[PDB]
Amino acid sequence: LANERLRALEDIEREIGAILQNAGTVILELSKEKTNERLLDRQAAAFTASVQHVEAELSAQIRYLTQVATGQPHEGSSYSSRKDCQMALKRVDYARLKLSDVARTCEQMLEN
Amino acid sequence: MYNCLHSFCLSLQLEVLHSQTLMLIRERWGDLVQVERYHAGKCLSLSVWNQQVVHKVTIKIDENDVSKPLQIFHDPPLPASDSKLVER
Amino acid sequence: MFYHISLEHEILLHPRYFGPNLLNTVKQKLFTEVEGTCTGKYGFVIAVTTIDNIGAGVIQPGRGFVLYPVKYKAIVFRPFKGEVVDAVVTQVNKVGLFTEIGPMSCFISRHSIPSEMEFDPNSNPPCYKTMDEDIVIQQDDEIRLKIVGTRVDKNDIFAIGSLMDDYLGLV
Amino acid sequence: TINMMEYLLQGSVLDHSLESLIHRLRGLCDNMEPETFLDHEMVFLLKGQQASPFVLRARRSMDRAGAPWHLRYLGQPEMGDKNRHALVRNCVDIATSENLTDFLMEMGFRMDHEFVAKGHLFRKGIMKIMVYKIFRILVPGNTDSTEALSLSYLVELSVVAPAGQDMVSDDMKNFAEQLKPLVHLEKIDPKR
Amino acid sequence: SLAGAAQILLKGAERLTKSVTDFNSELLRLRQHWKLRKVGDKILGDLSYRSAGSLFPHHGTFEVIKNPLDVQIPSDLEGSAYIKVSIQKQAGSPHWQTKLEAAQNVLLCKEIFAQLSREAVQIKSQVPHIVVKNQIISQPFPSLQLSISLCHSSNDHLYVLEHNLHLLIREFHKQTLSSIMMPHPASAPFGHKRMRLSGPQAFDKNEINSLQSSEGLLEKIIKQAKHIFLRSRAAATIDSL
Amino acid sequence: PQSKETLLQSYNKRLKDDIKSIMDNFTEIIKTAKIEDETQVSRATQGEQDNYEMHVRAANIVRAGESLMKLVSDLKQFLILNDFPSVNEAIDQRNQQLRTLQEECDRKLITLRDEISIDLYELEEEYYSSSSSL
Amino acid sequence: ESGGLRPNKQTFNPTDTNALVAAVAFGKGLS
Repeated sequence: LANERLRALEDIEREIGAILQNAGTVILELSKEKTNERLLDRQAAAFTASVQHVEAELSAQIRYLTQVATGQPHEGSSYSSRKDCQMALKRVDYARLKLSDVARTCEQMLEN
Repeated sequence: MYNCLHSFCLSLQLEVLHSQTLMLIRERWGDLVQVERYHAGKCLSLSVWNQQVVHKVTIKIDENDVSKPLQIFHDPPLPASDSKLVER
Repeated sequence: MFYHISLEHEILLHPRYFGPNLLNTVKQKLFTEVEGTCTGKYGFVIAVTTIDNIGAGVIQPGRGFVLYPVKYKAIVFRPFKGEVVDAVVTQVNKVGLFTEIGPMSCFISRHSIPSEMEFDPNSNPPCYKTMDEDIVIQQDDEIRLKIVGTRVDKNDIFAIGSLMDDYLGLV
Repeated sequence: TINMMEYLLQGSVLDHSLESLIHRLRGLCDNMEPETFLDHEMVFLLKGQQASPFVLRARRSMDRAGAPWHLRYLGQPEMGDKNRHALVRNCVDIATSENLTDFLMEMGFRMDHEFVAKGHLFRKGIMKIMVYKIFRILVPGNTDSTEALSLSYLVELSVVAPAGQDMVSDDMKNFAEQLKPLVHLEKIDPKR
Repeated sequence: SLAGAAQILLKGAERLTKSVTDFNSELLRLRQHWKLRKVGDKILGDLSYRSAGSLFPHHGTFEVIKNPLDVQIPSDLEGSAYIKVSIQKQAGSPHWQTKLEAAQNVLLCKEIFAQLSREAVQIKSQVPHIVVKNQIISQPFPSLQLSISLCHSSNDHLYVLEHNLHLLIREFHKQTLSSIMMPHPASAPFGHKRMRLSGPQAFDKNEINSLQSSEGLLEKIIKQAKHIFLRSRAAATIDSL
Repeated sequence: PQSKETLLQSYNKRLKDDIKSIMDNFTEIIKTAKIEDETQVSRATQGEQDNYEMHVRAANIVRAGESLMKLVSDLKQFLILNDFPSVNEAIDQRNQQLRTLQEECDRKLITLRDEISIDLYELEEEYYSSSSSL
Repeated sequence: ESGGLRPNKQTFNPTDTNALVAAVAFGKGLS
């Protein structure tokens, strides 16, 4: 499922990048001496590309969802195995307790 | 004020007991106890030891009680005097 | 068009429903049949916003049923002839295009389709495209269609889509 | 005895997507490990004076040892209302002893066509979904060698209802709708 | 004006970067252990054994809220509950993991005691029982008194019978969700396997009734308790001897 | 299938409206800022109006980006809540852990029982044979 | 230039459906 994780990471990264780009561009817009001419155009291009990329990625990931966005909430659970294992562990703990008690009585016997 | 509050809380207790009886009929007892008559704020009749495998237990509220304490009434049988059991 | 109007409807309540909660039972029952059924004079009915009033229950002799005339407010949708409404294409076929407008479904005949438009059988998803690909219509797309006329049957209304009029189709 | 009507919806899945459908059915269905059954079925027809030959379908489970042969009779389609969107047939299900083949032949029923079906069975409530790949059988008698009838696998949703009340089809339609994007299960008439 | 605009934009973006560089991870881990589903904006989970064939009409839907996340238990499933069975001679885990395990245990103890109390009241048995509110009292042997009580904390004991109660109701669930109901022949309808084998491999009355036996958790538990008492009695007698 | 088609349509509409809006809000900021000739309205009005407008559109863009993040998180949650194949694989994997644990515990308990039983046998052969005789 | 399609991998073949059901019912491709 690491695929989804990587997708989300890329998404967040691109979003943050685009908003920083927009910030810089508007700051250079108010600037009395916009020295970043070609640089500014490059930034605009980059921002546009980023938005397009984000859109495409999102659409593809939505399909990946709707390929198995069955709506159905899914029944299958591990409740059976989990409950069984819990029961087993409790039983072993009880056995350990009884063993310890018998050992303590034997120690008492030896102490005289 | 006391009369109004007393009537209200006794009717609420009647309703709570009726809900408890229907909950018991639903889950555990299952027709082993029945509801004969239920008057909201007047009386609630519970029947036990049915004829299949009758007796009634009436829990009523009377406007205001001063001369006599208001307790429950087992109407049909009027159970015999058992000092320890009738008090409970 | 989405029109919020008051409707006059009648309820046949069985006597078994008498007793506690008879009034809201009629209100609850009213929603059962009004929702999911349409009529040509008023169009498809979506929901009942509120019940304006509840009428007196008139007994039918011999039957034992009751007649409750109820005044309720509801929003209805009815296609009108010669009007343009946004639509969604459901399935694409050579014979015609099937589009859905909420409860309303419309069928577009091949003749009504523009002459320059042609079916794209080769493409895996059935769709209509032009020679220059300037405009393409595919399943689940936004298009506007002119209703030639309103025709109803079995409490269902479906009209014809006409693309001849200007400023129609996808953009 | 009341009669048992079988509600059937039949659809096909190409082999490449079989894995996606298997995972999907497991999720929607009750949490039971998949049965992975394999079976051999031979249909017997009775050529009597009446033109229609009685068809009885006999099934032997090769995979499950010590399990009895099953004999079933399937009635003519009773589908009527468009809303039901299901195929309705009368069905009688009878478990039979191993000496089934001989009894049928002596009675006069004649073996006609034999197929071997291998696939997975999953169930949700009464509904049973069987996904199987039919295999043609060649050579007069044997199961050692089989050829695939199709790359695709038929998927059939079947309910053996008691025939009391209805709305059984509605529940089936809802379940079929979920698998509809993965595979279009629809009522396909046996004719052509 | 553009200064203000730029300022706002930068602030927001940097705020998003500060919220970017473990709610997601927490929710992911919560899914593998406990089944979850999506409804509205109040994502819920399953806290009942209904997947493992339990016919208890109760909604085990625990909420998940952002507070790196908190689990909201359904009301009346809180605290700790443990069934207590006694013989008297008279008459590393995550925060939400503990909460959800305790509430699921409370749900199963309520399931057990509902089964036991219904079988005590309605099923006719030898030497009948008394079910008062949360306590069942039986007299298996005339000098013996067995008591089964559901202790709900809502913040002499024999463990073996409590453990066997849990396993008995667990087998009673797993009987419904069994793989024995699956018919390996595709044509074969459904139902138990030996009930299918009853037809061709012809069974008598006794095998048929033994496959389909109408018993109860209370009956079996009482039989077990009686056997334990008898064993203890014989042991003590031989010891004295 | 109907309900899955509707969910897909809603998510896709969210995304499309969203790219269109971020691009259009940036376009509106640039349709603006362009110091054009002023007349009638007067800078004393035009100036402050433009400043407020820019501020509001910047806020709008930030809100659209926040909505994008929210939708991304929703998709992430859906892909962990009910992907379907990954969830089935994970359920199978937890069944494995639990089963191994049970097996280990069972073997341990059985061995313990055996050894304790042998000790019990020795003690039963002793205590019973003790002379004592009160 | 939002491309066009992306996933057209058909899961089920209707011709296949027809053939399979046909065989199951009458017996085409089995005798």
